[PDB]
Amino acid sequence: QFMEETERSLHDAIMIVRRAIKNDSVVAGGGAIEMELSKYLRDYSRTIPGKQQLLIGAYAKALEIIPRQLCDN
Amino acid sequence: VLESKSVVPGGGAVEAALSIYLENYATSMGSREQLAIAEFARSLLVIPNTLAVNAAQDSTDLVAKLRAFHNEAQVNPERKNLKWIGLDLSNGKPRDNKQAGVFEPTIVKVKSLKFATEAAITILRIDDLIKL
Repeated sequence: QFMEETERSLHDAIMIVRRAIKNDSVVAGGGAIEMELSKYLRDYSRTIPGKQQLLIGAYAKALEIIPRQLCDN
Repeated sequence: VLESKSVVPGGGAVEAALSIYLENYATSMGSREQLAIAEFARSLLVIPNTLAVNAAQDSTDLVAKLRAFHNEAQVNPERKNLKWIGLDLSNGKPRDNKQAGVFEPTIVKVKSLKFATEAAITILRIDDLIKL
């Protein structure tokens, strides 16, 4: 029951190694930019609002939940 | 005015500053109390809310309009286009000190600050209401 999890590393890597081939422009993985963006975005929650700092704040934070899940899972 | 020479300029334009002012210092902490600096700075904007509310206004337009006013941060009747100052009641948007925009004397906050600061905490501490 341990074998499946092994080759998916092999299968994933290729896909994303090929993915590293396909788009050579590459950033940090693991949701590195979101928090920055989450900041960078609700930075507009200071900049944007007559209203939508809410929307810009609410937009900014939902980024983080994917790795936060990965953090939390 | 007589007793307090120091007096807080602005009614609600402080709210957005005081929001972002700490929301600036929020991220500086990191970790959890980065949140302690946020909901704190979140809980401010009800003052623009309730004043918008009780004026039949909507601070979501007003209090958000607030937070857009800044160079970095301050509540001052220097330039309200680029900074915060004041407030209304009938509206609830930043206005100036000689104009409309509201005031406080110096003292009231720290009391109501620490009051609300202590208000939330203590009833929290107890989880057991129960009886003998």
